[PDB]
Order: sequence, then structure tokens, then C-alpha cells
Amino acid sequence: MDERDALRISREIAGEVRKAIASMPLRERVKDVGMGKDGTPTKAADRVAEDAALEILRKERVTVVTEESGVLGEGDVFVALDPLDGTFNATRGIPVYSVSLCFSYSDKLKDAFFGYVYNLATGDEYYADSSGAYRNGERIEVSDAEELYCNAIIYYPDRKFPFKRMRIFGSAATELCFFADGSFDCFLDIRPGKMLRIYDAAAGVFIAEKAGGKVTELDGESLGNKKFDMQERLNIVAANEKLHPKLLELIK
Amino acid sequence: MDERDALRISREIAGEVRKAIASMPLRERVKDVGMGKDGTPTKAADRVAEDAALEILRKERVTVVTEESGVLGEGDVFVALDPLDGTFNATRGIPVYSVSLCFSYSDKLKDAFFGYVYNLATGDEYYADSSGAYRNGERIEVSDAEELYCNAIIYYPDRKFPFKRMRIFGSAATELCFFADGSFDCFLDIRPGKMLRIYDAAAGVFIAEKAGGKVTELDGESLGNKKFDMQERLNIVAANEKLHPKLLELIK
Ligand SMILES: N[C@@H](CC(=O)O)C(=O)O
Ligand SMILES: N[C@@H](CC(=O)O)C(=O)O
Ligand SMILES: N[C@@H](CC(=O)O)C(=O)O
Ligand SMILES: N[C@@H](CC(=O)O)C(=O)O
Ligand SMILES: N[C@@H](CC(=O)O)C(=O)O
Ligand SMILES: N[C@@H](CC(=O)O)C(=O)O
Ligand SMILES: N[C@@H](CC(=O)O)C(=O)O
Ligand SMILES: N[C@@H](CC(=O)O)C(=O)O
Ligand SMILES: N[C@@H](CC(=O)O)C(=O)O
Ligand SMILES: N[C@@H](CC(=O)O)C(=O)O
Ligand SMILES: [Mg+2]
Ligand SMILES: [Mg+2]
Repeated sequence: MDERDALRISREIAGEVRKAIASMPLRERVKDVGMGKDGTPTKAADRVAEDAALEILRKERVTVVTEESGVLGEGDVFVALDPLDGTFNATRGIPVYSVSLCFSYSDKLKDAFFGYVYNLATGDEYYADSSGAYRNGERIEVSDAEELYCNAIIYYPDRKFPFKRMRIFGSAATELCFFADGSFDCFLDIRPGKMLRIYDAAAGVFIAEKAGGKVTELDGESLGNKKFDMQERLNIVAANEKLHPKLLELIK
Repeated sequence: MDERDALRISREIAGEVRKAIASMPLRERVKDVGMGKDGTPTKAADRVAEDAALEILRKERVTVVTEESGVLGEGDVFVALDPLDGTFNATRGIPVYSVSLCFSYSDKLKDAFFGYVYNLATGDEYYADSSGAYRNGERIEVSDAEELYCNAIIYYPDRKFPFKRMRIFGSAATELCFFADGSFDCFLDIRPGKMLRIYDAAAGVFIAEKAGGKVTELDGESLGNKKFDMQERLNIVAANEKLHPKLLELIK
């Protein structure tokens, strides 16, 4: 499997997940249908999204790591799949939610070869491969902001902060792309519980890095050894190379 | 002028603003075009929006209070107009932004008779009159949540908080509607600088109250004597009757 195959698979999935969710009324979407393997409830929207995705991934030699059904398959290529990221928004008709796919040649983030976040409400498509990062077919990159007085997405502000703006949209996979294309200047998830899971962030990270972002754990350690499993957890500090160290110091 | 005229006018305005913005590329939207009367830059998107609105409102015996052009007209009915709320998102292409109109029989909020917030990205329409509050022609009401462990929209969290979720979308007018239809359990703007302006909040406030929400100033003070002018600033605590007092004590 290569970055071209991945793009093809990722798009086929996006189309199906899009249809499935778009035809589903909010009263249907919001219903609890079971306990996800992640240890949180699967909403009817989650299950519908995941089924459409797994139907397609089933035909590839991959091991799938996915929120609701957990680890599936035996393949050598690993896929961190968030079938629906921002479910809470989706169940309320707030148009920030996505399907996220990160493809890796091992069970570690360092071997990623393809990242893909499709906005299910806007049809916006973000991906990155060896040729860089894209928003709807156009090369994107991160902002060149060097000042803490910038536009930040942050989970969660718990003290006074120097930022010009703070936003929290509820879809890390999508918001990481907002940072990737420069819409925002940095992305922080510094929650002490360490809540983010591999499928939430993997693609977002990969795309942000290809867009020139420096993306690291709370203390600046590499995300390379983050595992494609259900136990993995993440904090994230992501910004351009110059703003990044300033953020690291800001949160000590 | 009554509540029906208001709805008719608001819908006419919404159609024009929505068509104007949808045809406008992001690279055009984001351009600074002048300094607004509020003391912040007018973006090209702001101007296109405001001109569309004013072309329709100028045919009415109203005094208009609007972000970019300021106080206009001589009429006895006052209209707080945010021609584009969430401009930052709109320039981004992030689908949370609205046109907001609140109509009053004086220059104070207490004499409001109509509230209208239209999401320009989704086509969602929120309004309220003497018959209650609506999202897309359906009656809405606020959630009955009694616990601080709830879903909050809050500008800005500056300490540790007991909330289940925190969201900040960048359009107070729209987020006030999210609270109004119960998508969220409360809306808080507790920014010490007192940043909200009359046209950001008036319509949303009116709609929330009609949906059953209790909406006050930082100290439980009434919003009734808030002025339809450029000098007015607001903080907001908005939740149902039960949850509201708890939030009040939480933020002392
Ligand atoms: N995923 C898109 C295709 C694309 O992104 O170009 C679809 O709806 O089929
Ligand atoms: N947005 C909620 C839950 C969800 O989106 O499914 C959260 O993880 O905080
Ligand atoms: N998924 C959310 C839904 C809500 O808070 O309304 C929960 O844990 O309850
Ligand atoms: N999730 C919403 C987005 C919107 O309100 O446009 C829906 O398509 O139902
Ligand atoms: N209007 C905003 C835009 C931005 O922050 O990039 C400003 O203060 O510059
Ligand atoms: N707020 C969400 C964001 C996401 O699901 O990506 C979370 O805590 O996981
Ligand atoms: N403003 C809407 C009218 C409506 O809300 O029914 C439109 O553009 O058609
Ligand atoms: N006024 C918004 C951004 C904008 O719409 O210009 C903020 O400062 O958060
Ligand atoms: N603001 C965006 C909305 C969206 O992406 O759906 C646009 O009109 O391009
Ligand atoms: N989020 C707010 C920012 C402000 O008014 O200061 C708004 O644009 O409605
Ligand atoms: Mg779950
Ligand atoms: Mg302005």
C-alpha cells in the first residue's frame, strides 16, 4: 500500500461516511447505541460512520485501530481511524466534525505515510503525503507568527494567557488542520488527564508536520513513539518552529 | 412596525447577506477595508454584509446601531445590527458566523420585541417573538441541566472549572442560540475587559430568554437597561433558573 492507495481509500470512505451522516436526523444521531471499546458511549452517528468506514477498510491488508470497535484485523499497515470526530457537534448540527485516517507502516506514529481529515459538514478535504499538505487540492502551510499574542486553539485554558484569541471547536482532528493551513497559529491540548487518543490526533499531527508545523508532547518530546492502540494518550503542543519554544516555556 | 414586519425584514436581509458572502472568496473576505465605528477593522466581508443589510433597513423608520457604520437613521424603533458576527471564522471558512438583528421600541434592551440570528454558513434560522423562540420554524427551549458538570460556552476560562465540556466558537450571537435551543447548558462571557457590544448579544439574549433562559449581567444584574449604542459593553451569565445561581457563585 502507498500514499496514492491511501488517498484513494480515504476518499472512498469520506464519500460513504458523508452520505450516511448527512441523511441522519439529529434525533437519530444523538442516541446511545452501546459502549465503545475506547470506554465512552458509541452514538448512533458513531456506529453509522464506523460501519461505512470498516466496510471499505475490510478489503485491505491493514490493522485498524478505531474508537468504537477497537483493534480489528491483522495487516502490516496500521490505520488509526476516528470514524467520527466531533460527534458532540454532529449530534447538534454544529458543522465542525470529521472522519480522520492516519496510515502507518508500523504501530508507531513515526512510520506514518498518509494523513487524512475530511470535514463531513463542509466537504473540506485535508491530506498530506510525501509531496506536502493539502486543503481541497491546494498546498497549505502553517503561519509564521512568532508572538504569543496569536490565534490559539487550546484545551483547556486554566489560567490567564497572552493569546489574541482562543477557540475550542470540539474536533481535534479538524482543529489540527486549522493549524495546518495557518487559519490558527497554534494548537494546544494540555489537559492534565491526557485525554486525546491516537485516532483523534494522528492524521492531524501528520498533516500539520507536512505543513511545516513543529508538533510535540508537553515537554517537547517527539510524538514518534506514540502507539496505534486503544491505550495510547496524547498531549500536544503544535506551532511553527519559532513560536513553538515560546509555548513550551509558557506552559511550564 | 411589529414582530411580523421584523421577521419579514430579517428574512429579506438574511437572504441578501447570505448570497453576498457565499459568492465571496476567502482571499477577498479577509481584506481590511477601513476602520469600523466600533474601533476595530472592517473586513471586506463585514462591508459586503453591512451594505446588503443597510440597503434594506434604510427603507424603514428605524434608528440602526451597527458595528461598522455606527448609529444611523432617526426612527423610533431601534435595531442593533451585527451584519457579520464571527467574521474571523468567515474569513477562515469556518462555518460558524451569522447576521444578528435585535429590534426594540426604545434604545434600551428591555423594550426589545424581536430577535433574529441567521447562520450564514448553514442556513439555520433562529428567532423569537411574543409566541416564543424558534430554530428553523421549530419551537426551542433551553436545557434543564442543574449541575455545574454541564456543557458550557465560555469566554474565557481563566481558572479550573467543573464543566463537562467547554466550547468557544467565535460567534456570541450564534452561541447564544446554541444555549437557547439547549445544545449547550449555559453561555458565559465573563471577560474582565467587558468586550461584547450591544449588537453581538442583543438578539441572542432576547432569543435565549424566550426559550426560558435566565440571562443577566456578571452579578445577576438585569440586562434591561443596556443601551442601543456604540459605547455599550456586556458581560453575560445565561442558563436555566436552576443552574444560573450556581454559575453566579462559581464566578465570584
Ligand atoms: N471525499 C469526496 C471526494 C474528494 O474529497 O474529492 C467525496 O465526497 O467523494
Ligand atoms: N466532543 C466530546 C465528545 C464527542 O465529541 O464525542 C468530547 O470528547 O469532549
Ligand atoms: N456524550 C455526552 C452527551 C451530553 O453531554 O449531552 C454525555 O456524555 O452525556
Ligand atoms: N451537522 C449539521 C451541519 C449544519 O447544520 O449545516 C447537519 O448537516 O445536519
Ligand atoms: N482581524 C484580526 C486577524 C488576525 O488576527 O489574523 C487581527 O487582529 O489581525
Ligand atoms: N473535544 C474532543 C476533540 C476530539 O474528539 O477530537 C476530545 O476531547 O476528544
Ligand atoms: N432567509 C431565508 C428565508 C427563511 O429563513 O425561510 C432564505 O434565504 O431563504
Ligand atoms: N471579534 C472576534 C474575532 C472577529 O470576528 O474579528 C474575536 O476577537 O474573538
Ligand atoms: N465560511 C465557509 C463555510 C464552509 O466552509 O462551509 C465558506 O463559505 O466557504
Ligand atoms: N467572540 C466574540 C468576540 C468579541 O465580540 O469580542 C464575537 O465576535 O462575537
Ligand atoms: Mg465512543
Ligand atoms: Mg469592525
